[PDB]
Amino acid sequence: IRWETKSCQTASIATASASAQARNHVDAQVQTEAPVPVSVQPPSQY
Amino acid sequence: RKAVIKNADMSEEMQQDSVECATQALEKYNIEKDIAAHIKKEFDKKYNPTWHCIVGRNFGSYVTHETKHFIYFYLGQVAILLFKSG
Repeated sequence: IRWETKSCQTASIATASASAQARNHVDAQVQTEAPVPVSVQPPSQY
Repeated sequence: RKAVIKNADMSEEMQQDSVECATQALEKYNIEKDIAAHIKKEFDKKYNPTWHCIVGRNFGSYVTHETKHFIYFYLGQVAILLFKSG
């Protein structure tokens, strides 16, 4: 005959943002040098 | 075939492999395309594909590489560009 009223509640939760990324690239530039440290005719005496 | 590294974005161990691979390639192969091919293939095997190699005496380039996978160096008078992309 005794009806008791009760109130229930569950705990809340917490989320968080995040990200993923594959490997990254970057540019590059090269110029080949053309040095010619060469004389005309060295008179050798080997 | 003395090696001089001009620029690199590469670990020291990979730099050594780059020189050693090119050095062997130059000892074995006389033709530029064949030297390049040797070098490229050795890197695909050990460091996975996709590598690209340019070997020559007169060129300029503008390329994109994967971080930490770029080297540009000379062996004597010949420049070698070795990098991964894709």
